[PDB]
Amino acid sequence: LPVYQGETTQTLQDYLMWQVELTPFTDTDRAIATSIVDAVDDTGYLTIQIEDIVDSIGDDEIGLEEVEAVLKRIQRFDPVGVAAKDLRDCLLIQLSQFAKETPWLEEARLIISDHLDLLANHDFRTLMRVTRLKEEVLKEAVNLIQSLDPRPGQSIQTSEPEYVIPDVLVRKVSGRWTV
Amino acid sequence: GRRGRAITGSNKRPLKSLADMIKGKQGRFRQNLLGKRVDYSGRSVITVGPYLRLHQCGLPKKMALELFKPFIYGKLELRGLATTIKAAKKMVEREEAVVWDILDEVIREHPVLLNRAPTLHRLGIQAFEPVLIEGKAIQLHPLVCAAYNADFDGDQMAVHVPLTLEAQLEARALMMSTNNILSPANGEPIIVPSQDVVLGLYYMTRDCVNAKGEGMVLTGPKEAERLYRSGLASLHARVKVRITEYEKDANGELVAKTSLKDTTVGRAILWMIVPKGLPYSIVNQALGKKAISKMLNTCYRILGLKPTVIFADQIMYTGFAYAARSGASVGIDDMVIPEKKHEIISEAEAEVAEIQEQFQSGLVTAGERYNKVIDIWAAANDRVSKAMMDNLQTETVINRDGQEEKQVSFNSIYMMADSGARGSAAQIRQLAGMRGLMAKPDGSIIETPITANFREGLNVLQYFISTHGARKGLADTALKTANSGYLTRRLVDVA
Amino acid sequence: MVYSYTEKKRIRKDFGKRPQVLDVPYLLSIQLDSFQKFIEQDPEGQYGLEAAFRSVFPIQSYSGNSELQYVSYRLGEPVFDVQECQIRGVTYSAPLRVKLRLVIYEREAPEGTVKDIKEQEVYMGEIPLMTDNGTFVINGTERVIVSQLHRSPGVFFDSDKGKTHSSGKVLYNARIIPYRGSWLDFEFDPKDNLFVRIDRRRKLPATIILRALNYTTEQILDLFFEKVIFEIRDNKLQMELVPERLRGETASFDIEANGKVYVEKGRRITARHIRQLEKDDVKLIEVPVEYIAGKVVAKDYIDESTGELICAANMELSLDLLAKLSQSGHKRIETLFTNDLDHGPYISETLRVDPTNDRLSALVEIYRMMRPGEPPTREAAESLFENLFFSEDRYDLSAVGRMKFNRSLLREEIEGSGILSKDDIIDVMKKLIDIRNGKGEVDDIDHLGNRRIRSVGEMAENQFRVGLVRVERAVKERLSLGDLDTLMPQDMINAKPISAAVKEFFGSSQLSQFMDQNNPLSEITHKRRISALGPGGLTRERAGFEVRDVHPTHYGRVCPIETPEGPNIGLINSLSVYAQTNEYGFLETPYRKVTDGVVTDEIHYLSAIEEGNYVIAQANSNLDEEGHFVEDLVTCRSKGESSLFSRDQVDYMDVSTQQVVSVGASLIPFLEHDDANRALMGANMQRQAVPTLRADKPLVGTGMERAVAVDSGVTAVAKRGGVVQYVDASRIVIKVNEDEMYPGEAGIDIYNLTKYTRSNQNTCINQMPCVSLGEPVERGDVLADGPSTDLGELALGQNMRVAFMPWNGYNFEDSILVSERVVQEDRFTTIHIQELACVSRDTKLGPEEITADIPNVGEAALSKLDESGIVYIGAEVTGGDILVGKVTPKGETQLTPEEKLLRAIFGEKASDVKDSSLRVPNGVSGTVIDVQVFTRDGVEKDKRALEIEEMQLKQAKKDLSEELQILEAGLFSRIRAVLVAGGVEAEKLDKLPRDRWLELGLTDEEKQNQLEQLAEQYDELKHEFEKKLEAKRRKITQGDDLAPGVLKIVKVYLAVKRRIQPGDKMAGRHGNKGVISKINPIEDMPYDENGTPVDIVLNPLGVPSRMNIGQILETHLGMAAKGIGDKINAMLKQQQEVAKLREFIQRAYDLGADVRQKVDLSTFSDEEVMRLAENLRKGMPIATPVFDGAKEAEIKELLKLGDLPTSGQIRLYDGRTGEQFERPVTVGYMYMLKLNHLVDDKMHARSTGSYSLVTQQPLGGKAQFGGQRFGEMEVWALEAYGAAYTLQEMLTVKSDDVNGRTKMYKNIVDGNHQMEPGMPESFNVLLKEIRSLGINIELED
Repeated sequence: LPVYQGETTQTLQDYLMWQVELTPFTDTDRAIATSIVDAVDDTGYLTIQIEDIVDSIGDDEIGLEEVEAVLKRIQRFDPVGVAAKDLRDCLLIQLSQFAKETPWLEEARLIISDHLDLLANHDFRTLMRVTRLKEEVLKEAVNLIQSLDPRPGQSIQTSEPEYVIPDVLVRKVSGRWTV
Repeated sequence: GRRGRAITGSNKRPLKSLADMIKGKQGRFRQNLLGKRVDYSGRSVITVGPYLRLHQCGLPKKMALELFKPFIYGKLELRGLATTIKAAKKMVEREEAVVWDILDEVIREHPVLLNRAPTLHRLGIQAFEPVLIEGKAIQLHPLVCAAYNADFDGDQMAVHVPLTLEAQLEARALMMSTNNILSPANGEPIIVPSQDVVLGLYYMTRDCVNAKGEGMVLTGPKEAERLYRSGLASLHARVKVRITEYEKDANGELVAKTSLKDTTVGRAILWMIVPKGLPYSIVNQALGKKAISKMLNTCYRILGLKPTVIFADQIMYTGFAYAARSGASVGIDDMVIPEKKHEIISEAEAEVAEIQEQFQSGLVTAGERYNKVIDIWAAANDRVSKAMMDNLQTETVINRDGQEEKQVSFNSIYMMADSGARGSAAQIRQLAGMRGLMAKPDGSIIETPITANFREGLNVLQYFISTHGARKGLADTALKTANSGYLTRRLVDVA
Repeated sequence: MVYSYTEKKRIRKDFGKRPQVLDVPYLLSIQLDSFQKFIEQDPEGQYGLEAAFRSVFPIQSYSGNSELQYVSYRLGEPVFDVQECQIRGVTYSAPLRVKLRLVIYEREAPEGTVKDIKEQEVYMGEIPLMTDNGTFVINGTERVIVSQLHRSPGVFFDSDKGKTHSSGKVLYNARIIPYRGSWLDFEFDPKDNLFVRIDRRRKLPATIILRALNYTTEQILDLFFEKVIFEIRDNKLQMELVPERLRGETASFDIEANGKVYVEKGRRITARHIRQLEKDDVKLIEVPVEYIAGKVVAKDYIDESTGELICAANMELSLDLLAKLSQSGHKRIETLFTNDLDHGPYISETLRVDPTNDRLSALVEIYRMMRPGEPPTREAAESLFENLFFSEDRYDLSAVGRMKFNRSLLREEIEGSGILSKDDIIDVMKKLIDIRNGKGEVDDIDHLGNRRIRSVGEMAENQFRVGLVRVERAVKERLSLGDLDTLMPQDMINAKPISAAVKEFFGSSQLSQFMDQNNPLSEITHKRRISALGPGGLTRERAGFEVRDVHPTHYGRVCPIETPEGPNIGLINSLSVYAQTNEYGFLETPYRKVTDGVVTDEIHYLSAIEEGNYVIAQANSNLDEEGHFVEDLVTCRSKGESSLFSRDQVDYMDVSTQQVVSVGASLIPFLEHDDANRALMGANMQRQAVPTLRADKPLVGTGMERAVAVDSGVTAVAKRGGVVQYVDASRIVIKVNEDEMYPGEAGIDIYNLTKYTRSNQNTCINQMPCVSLGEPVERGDVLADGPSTDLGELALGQNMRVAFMPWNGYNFEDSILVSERVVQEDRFTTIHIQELACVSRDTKLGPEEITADIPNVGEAALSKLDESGIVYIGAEVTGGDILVGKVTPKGETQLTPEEKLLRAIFGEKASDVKDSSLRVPNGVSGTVIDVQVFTRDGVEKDKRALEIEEMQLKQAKKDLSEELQILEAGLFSRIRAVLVAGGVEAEKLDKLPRDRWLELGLTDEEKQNQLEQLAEQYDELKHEFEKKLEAKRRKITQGDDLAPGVLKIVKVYLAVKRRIQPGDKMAGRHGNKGVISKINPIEDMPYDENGTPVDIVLNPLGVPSRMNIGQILETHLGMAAKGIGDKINAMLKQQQEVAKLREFIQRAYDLGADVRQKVDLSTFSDEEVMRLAENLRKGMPIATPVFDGAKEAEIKELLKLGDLPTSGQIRLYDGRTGEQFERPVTVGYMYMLKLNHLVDDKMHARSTGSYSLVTQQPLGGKAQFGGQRFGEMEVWALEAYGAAYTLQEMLTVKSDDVNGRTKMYKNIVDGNHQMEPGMPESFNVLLKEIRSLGINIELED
């Protein structure tokens, strides 16, 4: 009873920090992976970008290339798409890590590249006209994109706790709501 | 904690005050728990190794590789089969043949340590070269069965893996059972077949009077050829045989000598299985279990460790072989009760009446009459023991030229006690004759004694009273394990 | 010849020569009568509710002229069915309500009653209805309470000395254990002083209690000490000495006997001198004044002139004070005897030791002792003293305790009150003093007469009265305050405390525990246990070793071989064959009267106390057919000393050979050929068994199995039945004959058994039917065969062919080998039962419901669960398959533009439903037995529960419709008969009912009237049936009620099978057990002469180590039975004539010694003979008595008759190399059975698992990655190895701090295999401590 803990190996953001500590890396690579992991919000994405970490550190040795490399080594370890840093390239990473043998994968990748805006308005006609995709044949790719496991981080990081301190309770005790 | 007792809110037990806060309560007890604590890394198994000579033990394949999964993935990456560690995890979840091959190859160089749950002697843990097993409970070489201080009863054993290279060096060097030979406590050679291996060794060098082809004379290469098919038996006597024994007479050098000693099939055969140095006459015996120990001791004195291991393993094997060969069943008739006591006890019975008559005459007081009855019963018991011994000694008639061959019979109790593997004449006394006095409620001795047999049943009261003794014995064992542990604890604390 | 139609198919051969006189009793009525009496509406209040209610029934106000009474109590009937409560899981009980009586009496009127409120029956909780098998349904759960035994209330004159004295002195201590109230002890200190203690408190002066109880010191001395006149007038110094009264003391001087000195001075007391002094009239003889010095003044006398205290009480007479008393006091002064040779005051020494001489001072000493503070005020001491023992309402021990106290005081009247008596205390002190001087023998708790037993009814009544006391207190308080009320008798009538107490006593009790039906024999044995531990008897596992010995007073009281082999040894006792209970709390064993040579067939159940008087002959006493005795000198016991005694020396005859041991022993046969240690071993071993997939009677029997199964209450019995008409594999319809069909009943019994029930031992419960259709069935006939039942006999084990001989050292003494065919022979297959329940656990965030809408769920996962989240019924499940999909509500968020985009892309999730699905456990897979959903009121989903409700309602309707259809058919037949011979043909009525042509006019006066009456009856029957159907639908659809947290619960149970494997554990009734070691191909089995390859190889050396003749005896008996069955089956294949087989079987069964009379071809019809022979087509059934089995000579003759060797030995052909093996061996078929401990259950492994909440180590009441932690003895030994590296790893890897776990994993993956010494990371944490680093002198070097 020194301290307390929750799910592990499955250890939440700290599980990502441990899987980073579970791989061979130097002091700077581990530090940058820890900056990526600790700067992850309740949605699972990298809460603070590389620029924020560089500014807080103020270290010229830690660079954008080194930070990006350390984060890409930590892009998909536990689970896939952690510190997503605005999940979208996280979706591309999930698609690429997923086997290319999946059908309509080319259409899904083409849509996920730069056709996010067209899918945002649910304009299938605009998407078909722009990407020139076969109508309703891109539907399998779109459905697969729907099942891309967003918030793979939030899957654990959405452990978002519930907070409420109501100043009173209305029991509605047999009607006439009893405050 | 010195004054007052400020308590936790609504908790009559005081809050863990900043007066006793410095004390953790568990503190030393928590450290003691740390002294004897672990987590996961558990084993336990319960089976016998008919195969797998001393330099081995059986580890079931199931919980196997539940351990070396790190080693499995490491090899698979090293073999290139695990390009990715998660790929390794997926492949391990698939249990490919390459997984089993990697597990075997890694274990092929990786032995393990197995240990007993209740802990008494240093012999409770041993190191063996694991062999994969398609079973559920680990099979241990019947070699160290005693060294485990268990008896093929239900128990889970502990499994240990030497993760450090130094750990492996220490276990294979020090924790080696192939290193642990003699009982290091008193120095007595621990490695001693106490199971029917000795029984077969004895039955091999044994002969009722003279079997078929008793007079056959030979040289050695084909005695087993005849015995396996036909021509001679071990129960044969006086079979001449030229014996080639090389003894290390020269300083570190042996010279052979050719004899023509008469023997049986079994003794001559076992002579071949033996190591070199000792004379064949050292084998030429009935080959007793203590004699087996004596031979083992002499071997360890003369030869060394490796030949000793080889001889012990071959001995376990050959003992099982002969035991399967002879069979030697047991039945009710294998116990034959002498009828003489049927009169003698009656005679002894009359004596008590006289004491009772003396007790009735007032000449024998309560103590005096009781002592007279006890002495009469004890004398009757000794006489009945002698009579039963005679009826169960080498008291049998065998076909011979003289039509009288009084030799070692084949009554199950008698031959079994002759080898000494388990039980003796003490239980055989109640097996057919009486169990003796057997009177002890707590410390006192009851009047009427037990004149009955488990070949003849018993009266109500004999059984009615006998069970308190076994109950007390179990209770004493229970009460005494704790005191012995506390004592040895204090000792080691001193030590 | 017994018909035994239920046993007509199967007749087990007898071997019991002794003609049984007493049959086995119900053996379960012991608890049953207890519950009956506790729930007995007894006309007199003596037991159960009748005594308990009136005990606290009257509640009176504090002079409020208000009283409370009860008229009569009626117990509410059970709400549901036993199966209904079990399926619901509800605690089956019975309500209660007692017509109360509250009376308000007008003041100033002597009992002038003003009003009565004796009009409200008040319900106080509900009474748990005990099962007809005596079980309970505690919260649904089948629990039984172990029988209680303690010391009977009363005074025991203990010794309490010996080494405990530690001074070489003999103590005389007496302990009073009243059935209620404080306890008392009177010890004898080494100073010959009596010490009184109450409630095991500090000792008190002997004379303090007497003085406190209004008793003068003069009265105490006069009662305690004998007073001599000592009439010394005019300084005569003449004492009235009687040589009979005082003698045995050497006459020192001044010894004269009626003038002439018969005893010389300095002369030893002579028996001749005493006789002469008694015979010669001995008057007041002059005695030396020196004897006056040793004398102590008996009475506190005063001078004749002045009331001076000269020569006070208990004062030794002084010669100077002697003159003062003689001149001033009087001439004759009371003295004492002080015959220290024959007596000892022990109280006068304590009287002076007593510091309190006044009654008030003595009472205040008691108050100070009981309460160290709060000194009394001459009223607190008196009130406390009165309430301690002299209060009938505060001590109230017992009337049985009163009887014991009367007997110990030799008081002929034994009926007394629970309160104490001062005369009783005086008698107790006198008895203690006499025993100290020598008057009798000390008590013996180990003797059965010193112990009384208590059953369930007594405990229930005690709990009821205890709960009633507190409620009556509140009732009296409510009557005292505000008595001016005409309210109903519910002012303080609270049912909740009574119900809670009843539940807790039934629920939370040491005796009470979940039932163990592992064997129905195991069930019955667990049912009848007797233990001293619990509320009384044995307080702790310690504090006794002679308490656990073989007590002589339980020779015919407790089972001698069956008891726990663990630490609870001794604490467990089992009732024998025919033990009966005594009157109050004891038991009595029936024994035949032995009167004048012949032994009277009449028997009497006698207890230990009466037993020590009469001489009881042993059972195995050969007696004449006249009852007379063949042998004159017979070993008989009268007072624990059995020896040869005359035919006129025996007083009673025993009951039976089985009368000594419990039935748990009765199963084991041929144990007369066995040792005691192995006997108890096997006796315990029989318990832990589980039924097999196949149920066949093991060949060798003892005769107890069929009767035991009858008493097991697990099979199906036929109560008042004549012929079984419709038999479904769940529904048995028996047409009870009109003789057995009572009027107002059709005469049809419908029986529905349960199939495949998850056992209390988690096994499978199944009843196997035996009756097919349309057969003459007797009332009291077996119907369905539960677990381990075969032909109506308890068979928890199967006779497999085997031999005991070593082979290839493959099988150890405790390791067994089974041949491969037997594994193929489906033997020992087991149907294990598992379960898994979920609760709705509705939250404020939202209820969790089951709909298979698991967030992030693969299709195959949802491809098993049915629509309601739960799945359908009938296939299997593998791995950790998800069963029921509950969805835990999750909290909401803001507009969340990224999450909004995801919802527009994926959606249908919104992170709102957390997967709370039920999934299969790891390592858990197999077929599924059944599911059930209980939904609380207010939730009526019934998404698939409507299917289950429909199934249940359809079964219920199918049942209710059969009776209605039969009634309608009977009414139609009656109507057709009414219109018969009235111009109406049966063809027209057959065409249509038409109500017998609607009173067509068969008679037009009575036919019309009879038709009207029959129509009225039919309409009434239809209305009743419709009401029954509506009510049944309402009850079936009545729904469940769940706890506040869970809206609904869905419990699913899956049954997984299991066959033996590497690591199985078989057992033998000869206590020989074994581990499944190695099974080679069936070819490897040695081939018989006929090539029959043996199955099980036993250890001959192990059999010698076992030294049990019964094993070999089992071998021979099984061999004979198998041979007999073999000849029978050969004749059947030969299809020989039924007559020839009848002759052979009659020769076989009648073969052997005289045991029982039977002959076929006269009772067995050929079809009955054919049915039985087809039944016994594979063995010979035989039964033998426990100590009176057959003779080995009979066995050899049978082997000759069975075409088998009399010795049984036979050669064998090897199964591997096929060499003939010398020394022909005997083989047979020994019964084998498996142990509850399972190899798969034992198997466990872990290298990296999940840690628990305390100290970062792995744990948490979960059987996942379990791993015994290292041992302290093991750690010491490991250090002794000196493997400092290995030990340093075990303390450096093997535990909890996952901090260096990452380093270890990285090193191992790199193959580095390296560690850093660092610090006990936890001692580095202890530095974190260091009085907060306060102690850091740490000179790290």
